[PDB]
Amino acid sequence: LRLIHAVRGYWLTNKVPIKRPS
Repeated sequence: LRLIHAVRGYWLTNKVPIKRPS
């Protein structure tokens, strides 16, 4: 909701290799 969680979730999901096809 708030930008802090938006930007956090952004890099937090990017540092991790997304091997799952969503």
